[PDB]
Amino acid sequence: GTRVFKKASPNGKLTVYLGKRDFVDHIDLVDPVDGVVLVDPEYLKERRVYVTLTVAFRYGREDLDVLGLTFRKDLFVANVQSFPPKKPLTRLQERLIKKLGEHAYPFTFEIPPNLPSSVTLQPGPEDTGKALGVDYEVKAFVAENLEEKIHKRNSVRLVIEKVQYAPERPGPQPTAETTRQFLMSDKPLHLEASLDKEIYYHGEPISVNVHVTNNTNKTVKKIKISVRQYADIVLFNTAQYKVPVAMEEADDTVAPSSTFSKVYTLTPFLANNREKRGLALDGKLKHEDTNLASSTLLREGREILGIIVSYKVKVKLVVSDVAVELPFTLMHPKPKEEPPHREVPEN
Amino acid sequence: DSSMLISLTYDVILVILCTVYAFKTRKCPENFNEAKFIGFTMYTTCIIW
Repeated sequence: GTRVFKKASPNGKLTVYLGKRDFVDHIDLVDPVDGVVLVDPEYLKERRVYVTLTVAFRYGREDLDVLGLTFRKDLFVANVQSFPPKKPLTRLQERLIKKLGEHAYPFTFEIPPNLPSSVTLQPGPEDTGKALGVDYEVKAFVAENLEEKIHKRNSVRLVIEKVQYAPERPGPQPTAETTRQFLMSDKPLHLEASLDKEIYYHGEPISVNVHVTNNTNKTVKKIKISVRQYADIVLFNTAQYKVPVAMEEADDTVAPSSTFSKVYTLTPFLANNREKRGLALDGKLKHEDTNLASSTLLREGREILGIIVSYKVKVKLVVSDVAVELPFTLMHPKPKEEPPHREVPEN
Repeated sequence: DSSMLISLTYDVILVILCTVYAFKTRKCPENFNEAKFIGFTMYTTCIIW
């Protein structure tokens, strides 16, 4: 009554079957990566087949490519001898074994929590190599031990995903106010901004309520209200990639020493912002279109690893500038069945 | 010596600008947090001058 995903190998016909492409991330624990393999004997002695899960992290900037260096680290590597020529079976594994036959051999992994979610940095038009970001791979090798070089004639590769979804609890609603005292004696000026809630589903409008009470003789020239996205990187001491993904330079002149309150709407979306290379987007299987990065939440007690993406609405007032940052989180709701992992209409 | 100092005022201005920009970039961990060493060097160069 269900379906799985299958990949094959030329020499050994090592048919790797996986229950799902993605694996949701509860903060306490990650859903298990459970699957099976059909391993027809294409040998007489090479009776070992190994399954390796690798949470690779690749990175490289424009000037890094110009100089000729790009970093890549294996955050987590797991090797299991799935064929006993341990790991008690599961329901889906049992159903697959009943379908498959005797040669079906299970393999089960668990991803330790707080590992970074599958987030890929958007490549530029010139960028054509392996995509930069956090990508999870499951591979199968038909060899003996690990002394033999991993031969492409036998290996099987599949790209999996680890993602998070918005919690039911909204959390504290973001809100921030700042009053600046100008150089003319101590004359204040108050700015306040508030959001609708803390978790926003991708594409939903953001109704930032902004109110300014100027206790001065000056005038507000313009109001730049933007949605900045910060993609911190926790390896090789790389800087914090900051990038505005939505904007509105709404100009409004307000009477000196007076009040003015209203709401400004901003919506992040990939249509207007498809050029800013290095932007963090959700996991791409094979260069497919994906939304922005799902804002990771380290609710556990935690360790900074991988790419930590977050979003904050920054409101700036000109004359220097009064700036206020309201952090929040952009993430999908809980899907019913699963994401299609591709554009829903293919072509 | 007054003329010599009038000559060196441009390097003084250059040091001022470099120190200000190093201060503005205290927290860039690039090159194993080389920005911190840049800021410290600018501060102590200002002190010695």
